[PDB]
Amino acid sequence: DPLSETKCTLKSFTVEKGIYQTSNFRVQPTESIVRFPNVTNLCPFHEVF
Amino acid sequence: ANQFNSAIGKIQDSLFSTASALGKLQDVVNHNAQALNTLVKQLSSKFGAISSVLNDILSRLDPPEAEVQIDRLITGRLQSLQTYVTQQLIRAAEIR
Amino acid sequence: TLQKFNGLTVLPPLLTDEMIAQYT
Amino acid sequence: CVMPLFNLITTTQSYTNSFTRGVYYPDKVFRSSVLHLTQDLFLPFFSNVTWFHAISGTNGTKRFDNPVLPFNDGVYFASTEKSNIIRGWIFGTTLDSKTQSLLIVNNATNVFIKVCEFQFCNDPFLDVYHKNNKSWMESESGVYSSANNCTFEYVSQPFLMDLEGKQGNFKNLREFVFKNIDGYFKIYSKHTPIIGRDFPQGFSALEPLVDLPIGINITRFQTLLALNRSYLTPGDSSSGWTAGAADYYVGYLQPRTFLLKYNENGTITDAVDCAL
Amino acid sequence: KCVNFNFNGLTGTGVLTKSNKKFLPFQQFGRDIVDTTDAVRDPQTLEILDITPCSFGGVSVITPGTNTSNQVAVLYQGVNCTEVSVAIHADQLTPTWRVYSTGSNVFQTRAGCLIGAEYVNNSYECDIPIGAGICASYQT
Amino acid sequence: SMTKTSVDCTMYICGDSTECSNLLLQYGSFCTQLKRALTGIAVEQDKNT
Ligand SMILES: *[C@@H]1O[C@H](CO)[C@@H](O[C@@H]2O[C@H](CO)[C@@H](O)[C@H](O)[C@H]2NC(C)=O)[C@H](O)[C@H]1NC(C)=O
Ligand SMILES: *[C@@H]1O[C@H](CO)[C@@H](O[C@@H]2O[C@H](CO)[C@@H](O)[C@H](O)[C@H]2NC(C)=O)[C@H](O)[C@H]1NC(C)=O
Ligand SMILES: *[C@@H]1O[C@H](CO)[C@@H](O)[C@H](O)[C@H]1NC(C)=O
Ligand SMILES: *[C@@H]1O[C@H](CO)[C@@H](O)[C@H](O)[C@H]1NC(C)=O
Ligand SMILES: *[C@@H]1O[C@H](CO)[C@@H](O)[C@H](O)[C@H]1NC(C)=O
Ligand SMILES: *[C@@H]1O[C@H](CO)[C@@H](O)[C@H](O)[C@H]1NC(C)=O
Repeated sequence: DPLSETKCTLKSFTVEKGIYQTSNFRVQPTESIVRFPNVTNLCPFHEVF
Repeated sequence: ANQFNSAIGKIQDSLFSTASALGKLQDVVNHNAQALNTLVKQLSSKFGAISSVLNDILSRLDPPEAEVQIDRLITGRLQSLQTYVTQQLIRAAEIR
Repeated sequence: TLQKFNGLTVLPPLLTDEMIAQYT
Repeated sequence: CVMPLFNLITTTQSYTNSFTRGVYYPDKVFRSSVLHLTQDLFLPFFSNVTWFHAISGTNGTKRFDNPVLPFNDGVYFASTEKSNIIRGWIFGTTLDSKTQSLLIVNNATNVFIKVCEFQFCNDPFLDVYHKNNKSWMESESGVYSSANNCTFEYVSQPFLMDLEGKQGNFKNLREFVFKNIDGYFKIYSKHTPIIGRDFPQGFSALEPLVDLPIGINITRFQTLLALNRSYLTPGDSSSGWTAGAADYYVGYLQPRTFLLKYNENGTITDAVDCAL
Repeated sequence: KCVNFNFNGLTGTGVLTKSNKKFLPFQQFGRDIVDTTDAVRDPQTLEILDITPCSFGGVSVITPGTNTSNQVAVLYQGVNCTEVSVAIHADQLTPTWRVYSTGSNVFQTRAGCLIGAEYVNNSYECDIPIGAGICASYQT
Repeated sequence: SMTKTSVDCTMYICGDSTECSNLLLQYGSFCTQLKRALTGIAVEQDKNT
């Protein structure tokens, strides 16, 4: 919870009255996407084989 | 009363047209903007590494070799951050 | 009258400009 | 390689001021209303470039100028003509079958780019003339005797380039920049109409056309010209090979620093040479 | 949506939105004044997309002192409560100790989103400075 | 007063890279000092005003 995390940040079990810059919050990515142009004239291995 | 009214009426023109003063606050704002811009532009410097992109180092070299490049980037960016914070502390002393 | 992309944030002053104007 | 006999005239290498031409986009990044300070291979402002001419006279003497030019690290090429007298280019080191050489030709609409060990002659040239007295067509017999051990072949771009007309002056300000960086041959180009007579004072960035992964040495280069079997100037009964008027300038790219000005649309509208 | 993208070897993370920016035919990706990527071209459909970094900021915990009480109010700095709520409902926030929101707890300070402190229309002297003219205190 | 700023060392230096932050951990509390300095500057700006 935030109070225990503040305790860890101050490295103490007692926290006085105040506002403490605890950590950084971040929204995490959901999925990873990848975009590349096209096949673009693939090699003719079938003719060789 | 008339002298004071005339003198207070010229204060609206002499504040900006004469230049001179009013440059201190704009100087402060511009200095802050310059400091932040330089800090965020230090992320584009290689510092002797292969590239300034962590993922570019990641997908080009093996872990043991990429350690040196990532550490070079870390040292460069830490030096940039320390410089920024020290300059901020000095400027904060002056503003105080 | 006159960065956020990478870890740099700007905190707002405690006294808004309205409060400074009231004090003045 | 068959070269007709002509009253050959030695090439005249005039020297002219380069003004503010030769600026090209350093990379593919888009910037909106920014002043980008970049160090790269640029043609210096107010630089001092060579000028050659290629024309056929009315007295029987035709200016046949095919010099030999170096490459160093980069090349700026400019051309003005009314009948596309400049066909293509050759790049290489020895220009023989011993080493691989790059060769670019524009055949009417389409364009060929090859990387082969060609065997060039003393005066290679293309044979542009009439077939069936009805068709204009080109032959490459006089270019290279043979092509052996080729590695890259490219045929594309069915574009005639000059198509708008000759309203002001030929609309044929052809500007090109050739660079060879870490194994890649880069060609930037720009077509500008000529509002005036020659070399107008103005600014226009050179967009990148072509990138080739050839990865071989380039140290020498030369341009290509072709001769038409008469039937060019009306009212002339002289049965001989003549060519139209053409002028072309050559510069060189030095490692400089520029301050390019990207407007809001992503194009470069002005530049500053940091050592002028 | 906050996604990781890889456009022709350019890797990054952010939310890609439809763009009114126009590129030159050859230009692939756009950079800002400080050389940070801001726009990309989709290689397939030639669309132009603007990247916005996935929302991030500081977290400030407001305590009335552990001996007085064990309650806290958490201030997510610089973001509006709608974004924090949406991220919570999609388990997206980096710190996973999400505070209880009763509908009357979420407040929108100009400093950010303050969750855990109820807003009173009165005005007292500042006790714990939250920012932008808003303060907090342990009262009844 | 002047603008009160704040920085996240992990974000700025080794943004969303696990084994960049892992090596950044070896530098110790080099980045708690920067956070404390910037916090002191911000509080001092409020005090000045
Ligand atoms: C930059 O591009 C914009 C957007 O296309 C141009 O603005 C248009 O200019 C044309 C010129 O014929 C007008 O007909 C349009 O109405 C304009 N559109 C808008 C939305 O303003 C602008 O001219 C271009 N600028 C330069 C210097 O090339
Ligand atoms: C890559 O291939 C895709 C295959 O779909 C191309 O997408 C088509 O693009 C054309 C031209 O704009 C559209 O008319 C079609 O509707 C698209 N197809 C689909 C299924 O949407 C795409 O253009 C190709 N990319 C390039 C750069 O050529
Ligand atoms: C161009 O080169 C010629 C030939 O040496 C020289 O006389 C002239 O001054 C040069 N011009 C410039 C601008 O360097
Ligand atoms: C060159 O262009 C002409 C005219 O279109 C065409 O007939 C000829 O086949 C082309 N030559 C080559 C080698 O493609
Ligand atoms: C060709 O280029 C390579 C790589 O730079 C160089 O070592 C070599 O000497 C060059 N050869 C010639 C003939 O210029
Ligand atoms: C956050 O949401 C509020 C409420 O809809 C809105 O007014 C504001 O523009 C949004 N963005 C920011 C940056 O505060």
